[PDB]
Amino acid sequence: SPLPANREEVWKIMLNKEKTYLRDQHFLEQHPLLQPKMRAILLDWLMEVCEVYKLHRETFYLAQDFFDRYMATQENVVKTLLQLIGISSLFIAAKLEEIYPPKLHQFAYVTDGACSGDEILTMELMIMKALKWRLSPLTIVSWLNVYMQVAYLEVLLPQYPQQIFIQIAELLDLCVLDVDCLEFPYGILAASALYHFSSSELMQKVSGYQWCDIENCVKWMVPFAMVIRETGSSKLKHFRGVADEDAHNIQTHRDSLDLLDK
Amino acid sequence: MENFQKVEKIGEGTYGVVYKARNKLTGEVVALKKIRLDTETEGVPSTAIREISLLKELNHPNIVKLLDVIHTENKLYLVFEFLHQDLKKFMDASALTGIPLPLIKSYLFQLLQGLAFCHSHRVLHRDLKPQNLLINTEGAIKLADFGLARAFGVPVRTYTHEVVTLWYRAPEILLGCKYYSTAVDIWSLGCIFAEMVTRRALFPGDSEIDQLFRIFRTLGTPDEVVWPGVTSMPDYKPSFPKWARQDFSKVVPPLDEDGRSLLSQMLHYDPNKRISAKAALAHPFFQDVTKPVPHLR
Ligand SMILES: C[C@@]1(O)CCC[C@H]1n1c(=O)c(C(F)F)cc2cnc(NC3CCN(S(C)(=O)=O)CC3)nc21
Repeated sequence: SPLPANREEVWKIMLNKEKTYLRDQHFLEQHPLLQPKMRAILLDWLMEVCEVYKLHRETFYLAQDFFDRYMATQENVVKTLLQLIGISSLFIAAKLEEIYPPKLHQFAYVTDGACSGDEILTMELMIMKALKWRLSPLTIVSWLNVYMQVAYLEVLLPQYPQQIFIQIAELLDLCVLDVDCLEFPYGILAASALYHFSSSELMQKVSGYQWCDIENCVKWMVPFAMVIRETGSSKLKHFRGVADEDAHNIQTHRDSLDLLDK
Repeated sequence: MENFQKVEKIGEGTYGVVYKARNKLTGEVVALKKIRLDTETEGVPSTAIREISLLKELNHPNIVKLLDVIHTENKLYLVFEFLHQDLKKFMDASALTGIPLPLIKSYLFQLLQGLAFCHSHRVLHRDLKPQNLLINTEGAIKLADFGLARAFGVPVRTYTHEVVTLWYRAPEILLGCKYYSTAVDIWSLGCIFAEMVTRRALFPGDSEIDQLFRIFRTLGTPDEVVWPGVTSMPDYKPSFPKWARQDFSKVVPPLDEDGRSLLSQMLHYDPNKRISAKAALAHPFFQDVTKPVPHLR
């Protein structure tokens, strides 16, 4: 445990949550009509709706995880079902995570008529019943939050720079767009992205993993990290009605589709 | 429900009704929480989704068990284990007699084990009140109604303000703090510990300012010494009356020195210094119920 309830007890419960929430990197093999890029365009679009409604990064990553894990239970999904499966994964996520989530009609409206409120209601129950109501994962962005606090040392009060968080989050947003990310545990992916913006010493100190635990994910993440570096990282945005100390937790969107091609 | 016969309505809220139900061929009595979906404009309520998922990962002998979830036509039934009574009915029935000190200590010990389990899994209950603490005829007490519960991050972020029932609400919530976590549940448990001892709610306010003044009259008006940052909190007023801290021999007369010590640490103003559920379990007040475990390193 990298943390300073018991330190090892809280940390082991967290590590044993990735071990109970199972996800497979080649889930799109069960859906032969689908190609890995369909998943990328969908997740990218979900990030943009998240930014439009000033939704938290956590609710995007809950929706990403519900979608990828839901698809592992299904078979023969068509390109036309994707928008409903995704917007319904986001409906569940926003209701679980936001204080005042957008209303059902706002979720139907953002699909431009392709999904009705009743279709989303039917889909959220299919999703929740297929996931056996296991809707509380430790997301990729949740690990980044844990690591950013330990870097700037009380672990429950948020004390860390917002702009650095955004730059690491931006790299994770690109990597999640590729289905091969699912081969690596969520904690490993966040620690590897953090490593690309720092070092193994900072990584091990804030995450507890050794460099051999992370080495494989680091090499896989290499191309995604260089495309971000080539373009120059983003600046922390301001959002009306969102407090300054919470601005780093709002999901943002950019040309990640172009960046993913390289 | 083709095998559970509804026997009696035992509860009612914004999202559905709770029934006592008996299995016809087994004789297994359960609590059925019915949520009518056809009446909701937002589908399955956020409270029902949080309660189900959080409870699927919280199996503990001091947490009420969610046995099953059933979707039927335009309804959602949550099946829970049944307990014959809540702590409010028990304290009321024992108001003239009193609750024996060993049973108070045992219920507190168990509630703290259920709470330390929640907190170690990063779950805040946020609705600890006597009616949500269920007892059986075998000396057990369990945490129930996770409808207002929430998973928290490390570090935490700004959560829902209006969160605990008034009489059990912690002063950092009443004073408008931006952040809160596990210490709010410990404050409610401290209020219930004193309520078990005296059979009277410790802080029975009728409004938010009245709740704060009842707290201040008992524990004394907090200042920068006992609570660094109080005077810079959104709802702090320099005009607040200055009361002196009362002696716990008058606040909780039947309580012994160890009981008083534990209670004062659970009702510490500063959420950062308020005792955790894990550390409360190691307090000398419980020495005759638990044995310390050897610690590695
Ligand atoms: C938590 C609640 O008390 C709030 C109102 C409904 C209750 N309730 C639940 O909500 C849940 C689950 F849905 F959360 C499970 C549950 C289980 N068993 C009992 N048993 C009852 C205890 C109270 N008594 S009493 C008045 O003291 O005689 C009668 C028998 N109640 C339960």
